[PDB]
Amino acid sequence: VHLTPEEKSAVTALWGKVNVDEVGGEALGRLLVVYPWTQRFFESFGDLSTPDAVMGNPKVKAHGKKVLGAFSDGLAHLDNLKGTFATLSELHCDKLHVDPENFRLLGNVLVCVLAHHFGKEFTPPVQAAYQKVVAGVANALAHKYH
Amino acid sequence: VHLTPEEKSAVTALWGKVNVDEVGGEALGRLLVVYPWTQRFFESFGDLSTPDAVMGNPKVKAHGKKVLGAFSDGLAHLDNLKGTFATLSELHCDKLHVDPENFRLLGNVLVCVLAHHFGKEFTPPVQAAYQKVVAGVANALAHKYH
Amino acid sequence: VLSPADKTNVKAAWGKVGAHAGEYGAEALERMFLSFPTTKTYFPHFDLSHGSAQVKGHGKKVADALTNAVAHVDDMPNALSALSDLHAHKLRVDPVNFKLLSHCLLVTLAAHLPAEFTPAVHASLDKFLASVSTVLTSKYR
Amino acid sequence: VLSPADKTNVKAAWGKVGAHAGEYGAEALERMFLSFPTTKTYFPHFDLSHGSAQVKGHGKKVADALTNAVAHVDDMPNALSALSDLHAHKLRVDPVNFKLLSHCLLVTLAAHLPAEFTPAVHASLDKFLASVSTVLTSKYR
Ligand code: HEM
Ligand code: HEM
Ligand code: HEM
Ligand code: HEM
Repeated sequence: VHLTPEEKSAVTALWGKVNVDEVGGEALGRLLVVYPWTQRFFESFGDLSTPDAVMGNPKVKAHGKKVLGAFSDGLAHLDNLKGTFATLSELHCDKLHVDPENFRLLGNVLVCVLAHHFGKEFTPPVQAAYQKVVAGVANALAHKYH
Repeated sequence: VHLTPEEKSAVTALWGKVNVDEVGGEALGRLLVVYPWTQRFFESFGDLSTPDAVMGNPKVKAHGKKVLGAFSDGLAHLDNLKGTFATLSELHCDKLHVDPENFRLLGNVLVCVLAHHFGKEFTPPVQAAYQKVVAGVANALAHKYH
Repeated sequence: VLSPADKTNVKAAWGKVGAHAGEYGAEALERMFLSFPTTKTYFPHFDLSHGSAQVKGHGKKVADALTNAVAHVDDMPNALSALSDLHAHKLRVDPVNFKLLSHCLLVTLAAHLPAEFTPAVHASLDKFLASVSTVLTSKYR
Repeated sequence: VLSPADKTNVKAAWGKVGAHAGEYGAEALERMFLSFPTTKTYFPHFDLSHGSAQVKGHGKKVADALTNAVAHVDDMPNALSALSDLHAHKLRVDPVNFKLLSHCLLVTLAAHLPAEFTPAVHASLDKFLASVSTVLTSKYR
């Protein structure tokens, strides 16, 4: 993904401060509340009926951890997102049957959560770089769909 | 863009039979009727108040043929869409200020028109190949946007 | 909003289709699956090979719904209320896909009705399919 | 459709924005121009540089219009009528761009309202912005 070193060091800069244990659950949780239709993939996660039931749902929190862990690993390989995510791409498509549009929604939500946690330090320039990142990640996860 | 050699072939075979004058005028005229907001870029062409005025406007027709000309050249370069349309991308961004989202619209109109002309011959597999071409072209036209 | 000239255009157009609604329905589905493979994630249980029955059958169900919408054009939200219900609470298809199927319907119609698919008619049908989509996703949240 | 709960969330959140609106609006536009450069095609005459006086002044206008929709949340299509005509006949911005700016507004508000930006408020504000966008885009054709 065409990313300047300016873009790259800033992205990496900020990520150092991220509590993956928290941001992952916030991001997955907000996805399920803001775009309620995406709940069609997580019925087995139990009760998701009110905002609190979703945000505090332990399976939602555990699962968001896994999501962000894999994301972190993508930030470690920004020059090979496609290869880094190929088996996850095959899985989401062949086993889980997830519409790739869903990766873009999560990307955008994640950006709002970032903003929420860092305030002023989430500058427009820093946002612009994170938008390129979530777009690259979303594209890499969709690439093996056929 | 990843085109199959038989897809590359399906596209070339059909293009070989396109009447560029007719098809070009028809695609552009339809873009202007189906999506009236696109008219913002062609104020100088004249009266465009109605579908008939638009489809009969000789400058629209002449411009339709020129656009499809640039498109034809792109089919001779399917392995290098970016390089072929680099300067056309600079132009459409720096001097004309055209939002690339408009390229996708013209692409889809272009596909209905070919369907309209070739009928039974514009089969689902043939359509699938031309959908990739049109996206590829749209993406190359968008490349130098900054 | 659909104008009177739009409603006329869509009844006329849909009128010819006539008995061929079911087939054009199936054809649009096939074009969508091959042109936009991500749409297939919503149909993991169907055989999607060319001309197979599941697709045949669903093609008619889609067409009937539209025929229904054409005959109830001044009252779409009410005539489609249960379908909207079903999309919002059970199917949950991302809204972007509706444009993809809409386009494939337009292509299918252009291919089968060369005389009727004028630019004014093209315009009306597009607005109509967009209005239908709006209705089907109105209760998502 | 906005619900009673959404209206409440929206009024409370915009209430906390207050006299920072023109400023959040300008920040939203700046976020938009850097994250999605295609949007700059609609402002070729504006000096878009950070701190630009034209940009701040424009944020204010965007913000005031949002304030008027909050103030008339039960009569939005009519309170925004003049704005919807301007967009359809003059501005003619492509619908996809309204989502980009909405997203940037949400980011701007999350960046400034840590306590009010709960999952439920974010959900209502997102819905609200999608309805504003729909109104402003409703008379395009
Ligand atoms: C940043 C993008 C995403 C990443 C990196 C990601 C990563 C992962 C990982 C690591 C797993 C566990 C894999 C396994 O069980 O073997 C997973 C599972 C799953 N993902 Fe995603 N995911 C993403 C987005 C999405 C979204 C948008 C959806 C649907 C809305 C989704 C739906 C699922 C489902 C349904 C599972 C299995 C749940 C279960 O265990 O029952 N993923 N994802
Ligand atoms: C398939 C994608 C397109 C291609 C290949 C294409 C190609 C061209 C070409 C060859 C020219 C002539 C440039 C010159 O030598 O002066 C042109 C001009 C122009 N294009 Fe495009 N075009 C495309 C799509 C669009 C669309 C979608 C819009 C807006 C809806 C647009 C807006 C314009 C405008 C405003 C001009 C200048 C017209 C004038 O001279 O008055 N183009 N384009
Ligand atoms: C023009 C818009 C559409 C209309 C009018 C429409 C109509 C219908 C109808 C009438 C049904 C059967 C409802 C029943 O169970 O009685 C159905 C089912 C279904 N539709 Fe569509 N549909 C539309 C668009 C879409 C799109 C865009 C998708 C996704 C790409 C989609 C995916 C589905 C799925 C997954 C089912 C359930 C099939 C099954 O499991 O048997 N639909 N639709
Ligand atoms: C939240 C949705 C939006 C609202 C409420 C809004 C509101 C406004 C207002 C009040 C004006 C001043 C018009 C006047 O009265 O003279 C304006 C102008 C304008 N807007 Fe927006 N706008 C929105 C979205 C957009 C977006 C998505 C675009 C394109 C990216 C855009 C581009 C423009 C342009 C080009 C002008 C005219 C600039 C000039 O003065 O030359 N707007 N808008």
